[PDB]
Amino acid sequence: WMVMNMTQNRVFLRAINQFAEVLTRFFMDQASFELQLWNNYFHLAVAFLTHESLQLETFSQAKRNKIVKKYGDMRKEIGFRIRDMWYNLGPHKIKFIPSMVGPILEVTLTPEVELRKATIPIFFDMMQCEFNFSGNGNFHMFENELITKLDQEVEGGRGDEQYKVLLEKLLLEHCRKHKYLSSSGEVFALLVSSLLENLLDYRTIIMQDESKENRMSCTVNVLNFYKEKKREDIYIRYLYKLRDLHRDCENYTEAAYTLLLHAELLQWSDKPCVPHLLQRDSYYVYTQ
Amino acid sequence: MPPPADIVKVAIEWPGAYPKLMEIDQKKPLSAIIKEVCDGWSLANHEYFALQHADSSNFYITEKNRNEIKNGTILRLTTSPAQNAQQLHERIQSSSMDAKLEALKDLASLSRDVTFAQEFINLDGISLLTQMVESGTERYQKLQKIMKPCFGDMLSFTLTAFVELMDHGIVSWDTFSVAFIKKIASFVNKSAIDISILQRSLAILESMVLNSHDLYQKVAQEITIGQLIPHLQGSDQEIQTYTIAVINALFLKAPDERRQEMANILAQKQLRSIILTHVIRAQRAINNEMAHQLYVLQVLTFNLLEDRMMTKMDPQDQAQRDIIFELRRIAFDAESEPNNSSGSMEKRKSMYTRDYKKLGFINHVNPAMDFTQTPPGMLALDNMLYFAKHHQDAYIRIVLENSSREDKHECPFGRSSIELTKMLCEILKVGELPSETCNDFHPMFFTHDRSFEEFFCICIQLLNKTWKEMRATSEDFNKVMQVVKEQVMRALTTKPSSLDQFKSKLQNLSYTEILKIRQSERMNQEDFQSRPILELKEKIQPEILELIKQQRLNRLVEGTCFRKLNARRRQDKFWYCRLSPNHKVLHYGDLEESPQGEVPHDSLQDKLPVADIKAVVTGKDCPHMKEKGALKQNKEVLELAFSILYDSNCQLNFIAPDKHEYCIWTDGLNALLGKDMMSDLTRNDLDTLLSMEIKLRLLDLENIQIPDAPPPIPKEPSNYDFVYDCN
Amino acid sequence: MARWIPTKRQKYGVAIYNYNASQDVELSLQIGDTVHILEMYEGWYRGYTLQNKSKKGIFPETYIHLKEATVEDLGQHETVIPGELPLVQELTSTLREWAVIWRKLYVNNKLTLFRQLQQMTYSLIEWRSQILSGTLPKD
Repeated sequence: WMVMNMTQNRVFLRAINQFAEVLTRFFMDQASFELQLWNNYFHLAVAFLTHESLQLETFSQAKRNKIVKKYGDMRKEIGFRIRDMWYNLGPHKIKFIPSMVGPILEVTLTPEVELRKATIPIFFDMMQCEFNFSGNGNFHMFENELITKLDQEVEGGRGDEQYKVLLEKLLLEHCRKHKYLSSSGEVFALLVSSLLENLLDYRTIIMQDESKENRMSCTVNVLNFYKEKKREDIYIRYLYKLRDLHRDCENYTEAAYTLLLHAELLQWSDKPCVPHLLQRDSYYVYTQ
Repeated sequence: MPPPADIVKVAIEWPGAYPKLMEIDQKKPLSAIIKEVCDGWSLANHEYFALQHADSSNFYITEKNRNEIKNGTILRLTTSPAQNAQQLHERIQSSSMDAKLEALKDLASLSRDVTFAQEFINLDGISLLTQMVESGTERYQKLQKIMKPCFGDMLSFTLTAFVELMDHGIVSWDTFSVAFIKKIASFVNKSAIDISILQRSLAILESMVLNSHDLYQKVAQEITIGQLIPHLQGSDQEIQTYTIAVINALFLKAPDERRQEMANILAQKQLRSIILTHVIRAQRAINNEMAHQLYVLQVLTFNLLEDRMMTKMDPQDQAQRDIIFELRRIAFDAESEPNNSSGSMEKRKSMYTRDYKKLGFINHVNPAMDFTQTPPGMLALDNMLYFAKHHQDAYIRIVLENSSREDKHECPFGRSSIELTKMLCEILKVGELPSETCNDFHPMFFTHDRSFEEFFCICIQLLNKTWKEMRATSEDFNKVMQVVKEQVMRALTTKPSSLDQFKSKLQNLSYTEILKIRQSERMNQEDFQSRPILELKEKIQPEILELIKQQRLNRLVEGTCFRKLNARRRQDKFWYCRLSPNHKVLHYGDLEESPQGEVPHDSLQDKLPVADIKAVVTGKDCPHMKEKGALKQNKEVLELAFSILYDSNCQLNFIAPDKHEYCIWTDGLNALLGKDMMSDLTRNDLDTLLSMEIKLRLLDLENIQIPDAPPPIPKEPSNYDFVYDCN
Repeated sequence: MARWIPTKRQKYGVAIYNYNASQDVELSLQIGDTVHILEMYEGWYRGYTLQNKSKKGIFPETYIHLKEATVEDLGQHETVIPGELPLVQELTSTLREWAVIWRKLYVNNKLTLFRQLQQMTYSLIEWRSQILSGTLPKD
């Protein structure tokens, strides 16, 4: 009952729209209390947004024609509502960061272009807000998990290259819209795009015949990016994958090299404060 | 700049002498051409020579038809027409019988020209012929019993000459005498004449009928219905056509009362029955002239109905009141008591209004107002008379049915009958002159002398049944008219044989099954071979074969259990040859017994260069089957032979289970070389794929004829000016 | 190619056979090549072919069967019987889907289901040809 599904989604869109309108009607800056509900609000919005997409209907063009004839695309206005709500919300983006980093990724890597084109400036807005918050130091603590979630998204099978080109064009435009921080923003975004094409090559070659050299170059590039950004979680998991693949190809010298990399990026502190270095396959004491 | 055409080549032949070449210009007058010919050939007496065409026409050169002259055409010189006429006249009274025979034959053969006929008649030829015919009555009697065949042939030629002269109309109408009519009558009276003589006599009779009307009365004075029926007994179709045409001529310019009288004579002799048992049951080459005979006899029946239906039935006729009273008595003896027959007219008016308020009649004071419009007029009255006479059970059922209509959709019988009569008159083209080219014939008109009434009865019964099934309303009059027109056209196109069989076939016909089967047969024939249809499918074959080869490669990728050679002494017989997902290398070798199928792993021989494979030999050319020691293969596996030849010294010979997968494997091997398929399975799939695709694409042309000739290319403006913006 | 006028009485652009390659945009057109034409000319029609709706194709008037019928066949009284030609157009959509159905049914061998699908589609096209013209009672 796909017609039932789409009517249900249409009424869900109506309900979300009226929720947004009542929130704008009585939950402005004066209602600065209990602002945590917006986290679940946007989580629900993104979960609703992440289905019935282009690839769902891509099996036959007739389905796309009929859906745009009777209802039209809904994810577009979903993104429009999300972006206008983010614009009109306020300067309280600091508390959103650790929660908003994940969900915005799915709309970030959308197969379409126009909605992503209109949605891109939210990244510039959040970057400038993050600088305003973190001028008393650095602001890597967004790009770290941004890269983490981008890697997860590409591992889910949603990477693209002309989208990378569009991203680079838009971020160059936004850096030209900005000041000396444009240099740091653009170099970090260049790192992001290089890592994205890295994972694009990884995914487009993991399905083709095995070659075992381009994947190695891509993985060592991700390791370089992670050690450049002072991030080890994705770095340690990817060197684990490297070690597994090298066990598959009985190459002990590179395995020893990667083990030395892990050892040198592992401190002598004996208290497992950060549990990311452990393995989630089993559950025991796991003392370091 | 076209080259000049003033120079032409033409050879003028002679009887017994070879031709001579000269250039002839048709623009100049014939006198100048003759003078130039005489000057060139040094021939005197230019007025004693002429020109003629040596083609099949064998005609002389005429001012109106001289364009038939073409270069490289045989032309022979002949004697001048004046000399030919003079010698024919001299040999008319010659002493040689053979000379007379050949002269008359030549004159009859060469009597197809009008101007030369005028020239011949200018010499009092008609008067001489009339005098020799009048004086020759007793002259040929002595030698009639000796040379009847030749005399009859010459008489037939003379009759043909007279017929063509009459067709040209050169002979005056007043010049005709009663002597010719008497001679024709005497020829008819003879019982020892041939069929050809009879055909010529009947043609003369019909021509004379076409000439005037009093001569038609004179010939009808010697016409009996009992002599033209033996003519039908002859199985020849041409004599039947001639006799029927003369019969129609009897109905052309005769009084309508005499038309009815002779129609009654035909009915009492039951001519249509013997016609059915003679010409209808004949399965010979039916003539288009016979089709014209059928059409004109149909028109004659229509006129014999019209001359009695064209008149208006006076509503003031008390005899008409009594007739309709008896008709409604014998029709409505369920609601009307039998006692009103001897009753008064007040009960008559009460019955009128009570039985016409349920039959869709507005006026109840003057019920005969609807009888002043013809067609049909009184024809519906005769139809209801016949219904009461023969269909009394159905008549009573209809009477009790129409009055019982509780759907408020009672059909007015009079209006429906008038509409159906108008539609029949329109479709049958009543009131128009006979066509000179159309030859449509309906063999159902000869089943009965009243065949039109029977056809109308069948039509109205079918319409009543169809309306009862549909239970139609007042909003589909156009639908009713179109459906009845289409069903009548479909019934007439079937050429029925008998009324009962025709009525049965009316219901037996499916819902346009004939059209669908004809379309399917035409499509199949076009797919087999056609100029404007067959090229369409073979023009576009880039994707079907590519996807077929892709499917074969996928079959190679999935793979199955293969077989080895000479597995007799502790040797495995099941293994796998799996194609790589890159479709470049083959994984194969000696494997174990795996009932499940292929085991995904690296086999013994993991490499098979496909870029160096020469070909795959199929049949008895396999080197492994040519063993002369102990590894000889069975004769029953000859259809399972295929070897991938490579390195010119080693062979990889595989064994197939049966024929279909052997063909699949050879198709895959040939697709690897980018060649055609060699599988019975593929050809089975090849035909249905193209057929299914064409079946899918023919939807747009449904209900539309597809022209065969390429459509023309109308001119287009040179400029690309867009009044309406693109995109 | 001038004097092109917007029109909506040509949504059913009927081809004849493989059109000549005199025009570069034009190829060997198939039988069921409906052109959604948006421009009008006396003897030529250029519009979007169904195979490539983003590519224009100029088709002569003699190559186009005049079809004033639109998608809605009741506004212009095109229906032989009201409320039936929507069925024929949804059946055309169903067959355009059958296209990709058979295009995909060969990648994976579904021989029993494929054969029964063939029989069903054969009956379907038989019934479509039978009801190409509506001349039967409503039942």
